Amino acid sequence: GPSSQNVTEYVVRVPKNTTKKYNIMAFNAADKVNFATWNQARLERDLSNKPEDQPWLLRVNGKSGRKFKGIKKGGVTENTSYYIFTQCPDGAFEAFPVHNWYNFTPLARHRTLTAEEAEEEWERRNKVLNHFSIMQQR
Amino acid sequence: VGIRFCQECNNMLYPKEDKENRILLYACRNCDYQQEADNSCIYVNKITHEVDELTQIIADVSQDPTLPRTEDHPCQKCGHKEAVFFQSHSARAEDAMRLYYVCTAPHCGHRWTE
Amino acid sequence: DEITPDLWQEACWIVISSYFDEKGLVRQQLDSFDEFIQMSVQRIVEDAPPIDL
Amino acid sequence: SDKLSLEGIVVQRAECRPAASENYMRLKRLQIEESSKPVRLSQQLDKVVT
Ligand SMILES: [Zn+2]
Ligand SMILES: [Zn+2]
Repeated sequence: GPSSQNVTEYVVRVPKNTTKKYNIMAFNAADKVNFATWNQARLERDLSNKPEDQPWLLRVNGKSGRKFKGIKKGGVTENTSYYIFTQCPDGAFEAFPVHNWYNFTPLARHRTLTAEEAEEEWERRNKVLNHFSIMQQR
Repeated sequence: VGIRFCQECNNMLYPKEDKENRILLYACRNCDYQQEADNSCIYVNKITHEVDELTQIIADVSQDPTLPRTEDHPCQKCGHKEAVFFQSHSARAEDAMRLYYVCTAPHCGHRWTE
Repeated sequence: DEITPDLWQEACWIVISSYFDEKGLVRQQLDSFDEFIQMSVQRIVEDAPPIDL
Repeated sequence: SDKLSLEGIVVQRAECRPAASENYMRLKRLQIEESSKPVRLSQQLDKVVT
């Protein structure tokens, strides 16, 4: 059929100045996230610094949904480049350079052990028992 | 035997048992996720020599210039009449000076002992 | 074409002679010092942070 | 306008390599020469500075 020997050739275009920036994004293979549930999102800079040189902090669906934190890529694009071919109705690819590579990681929302009480329980170096009871008291 | 993690917080699963049903449950000791085991194994230990080096040698070892070559032990699968033989040098045995043969043909590398 | 077995000795020594004609016996000292003066000193000076006052 | 949108997902990865093998090493040499233009190394003076 036509699909067996399909022939495709589209023109590539590179704009010089673009008012909106691009960045590569990639979740971990084991995250197993869904995008339909992401009804609301809040992508704001972290408050731990106290601006452009700080990480972001993704907060999905307020406190109901999961939160994520990540860092910029250590490597620099001195020799490498990343281009994205955006689909358009006219069919001409529009290669777009990127500015940064980002990698957020999953975080679990639950009662977390605090540093001070961690020090308090550190006396039980290996004498600790009933791992549930560690969190039950807190 | 067999290690896998829960899908919620991606931490190490741990064995557990329940009194109501008396069934093994690999539950996450961190979060509140539970699942039914399918192997009934917890801790398998191997004291004697069960290393199975035959499946541990990397097949690309044949193309090392420093290893000997022989023509008296042809490959079983592809039938090539050249092979590279070497010993183990792994701890936990410190014995068994036996030869492991690897075929030197490209797109091959069947490992066999003799 | 090929180094004959009975011309090998002379040949190999010729090679060795050329080596010692070009490198010398104390080449490691001089080469290391040349590396130090040419690039290590300049790299050290440039790497030092600017004096802010 | 601080509006976040997702263009899409990458479906295939591509690697571009030059067809040339030997002559492309000359271009690599030129690139290395250009990269070594601004690196600085100490000079030598014929006469003492006064
Ligand atoms: Zn868990
Ligand atoms: Zn073979």
